[PDB]
Amino acid sequence: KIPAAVSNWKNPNGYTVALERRVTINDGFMKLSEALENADKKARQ
Amino acid sequence: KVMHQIRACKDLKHIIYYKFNKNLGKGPGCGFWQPAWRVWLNFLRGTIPLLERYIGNLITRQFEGRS
Amino acid sequence: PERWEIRQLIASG
Amino acid sequence: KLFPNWIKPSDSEIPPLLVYKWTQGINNLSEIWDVSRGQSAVLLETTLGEMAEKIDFTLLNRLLRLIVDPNIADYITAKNNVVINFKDMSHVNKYGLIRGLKFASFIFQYYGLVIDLLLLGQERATDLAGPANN
Amino acid sequence: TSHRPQLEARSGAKAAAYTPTGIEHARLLPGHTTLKYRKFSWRKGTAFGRHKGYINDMTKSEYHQEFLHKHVR
Amino acid sequence: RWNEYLNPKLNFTEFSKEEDAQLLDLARELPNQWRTIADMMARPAQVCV
Ligand SMILES: O=P(O)(O)O[C@H]1[C@H](OP(=O)(O)O)[C@@H](OP(=O)(O)O)[C@H](OP(=O)(O)O)[C@@H](OP(=O)(O)O)[C@H]1OP(=O)(O)O
Repeated sequence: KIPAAVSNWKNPNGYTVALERRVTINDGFMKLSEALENADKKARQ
Repeated sequence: KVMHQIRACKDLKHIIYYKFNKNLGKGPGCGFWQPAWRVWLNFLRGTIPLLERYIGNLITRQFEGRS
Repeated sequence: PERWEIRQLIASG
Repeated sequence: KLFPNWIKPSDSEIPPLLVYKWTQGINNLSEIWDVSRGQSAVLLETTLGEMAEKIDFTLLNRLLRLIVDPNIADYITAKNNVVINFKDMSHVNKYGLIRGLKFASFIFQYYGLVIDLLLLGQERATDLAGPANN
Repeated sequence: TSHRPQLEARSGAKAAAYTPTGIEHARLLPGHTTLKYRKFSWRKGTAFGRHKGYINDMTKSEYHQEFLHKHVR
Repeated sequence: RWNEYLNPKLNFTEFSKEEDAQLLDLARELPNQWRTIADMMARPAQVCV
């Protein structure tokens, strides 16, 4: 049951349609920023 | 590509006007037309079948029509 | 203006 | 006096005058062209390749808080993270310098400053820029 | 809606039914008229140093990344 | 106006305790990357600010 082919770029017959028919991390950043905070603490110490 | 033959005719001019005019300088009067005549006859030798095919296609478009 | 002429003097040679 | 002498384009010369001063300074070293005792001089040119495309904003923020007020550094690391629209596509530029920013010269020098300190080291850089009072 | 996709092709039955006109083309001139036949201490001040294939996707390939780093500078 | 207020697919509702306690951890982790935190939360950037 193929959907009825609604897209964003070309509306050929000028139909308006229901609006919804138009339209996590690695650990390493925790490894960087924490370490940078650590180094910043050492700098301030 | 007639320019080829035209250049050759100009080039034959540039030879013949400085072997016809050794003691004559500059001016009209030269009429040794033989090799430029040969060059244009060789051009016609080349474009007899060219014009046969071109005008055959044109005349059959005039009578028979476009395929 | 004084500072800019000293800066152009340092920058030139 | 943040940026040392070796960082270019400095405001003191046009790039042909940069080339001329560079050739003069190559000549004006003490016994540079002497090969009598068997010396050797090496001149190396290389591109710091993709330097504006691999700047990490955590590292960049911690580098920029050393030199400016941290409101400015938060502004800079939040300005280099905007959406890049185009005709069709769009993406959040999560890291890497957008060179088209007006102040993106400064970051491209300042981060480049870090690479100089990682190439010259500390001691020779202290030799090159001289003391701070002069 | 004056421009449309193709539903089916112009069939060669429609070209076989037409009577031909003799238009001697520039390329159907006789050429290659023979068929060939076969037989039958100074570096210890710094912070870094030595003292201290193929994938099928073309956009994700190695050559395409070499290309884009070659041609966007 | 579309991608920040009128697109219904991204969430404007009030955040849970989990989302606040992970957004503080992100704002420590990714300091001033508010479009990046917006992509991670699938939420509007200025709303998360
Ligand atoms: O302009 P010039 O460099 O002085 O050459 C001319 C020119 O020959 P080009 O075609 O090579 O330029 C004339 O040709 P046209 O101007 O007629 O095209 C030609 O005169 P004719 O063709 O009428 O014979 C004449 O030759 P001349 O005056 O000796 O007859 C010839 O001068 P040069 O002999 O000094 O090259």
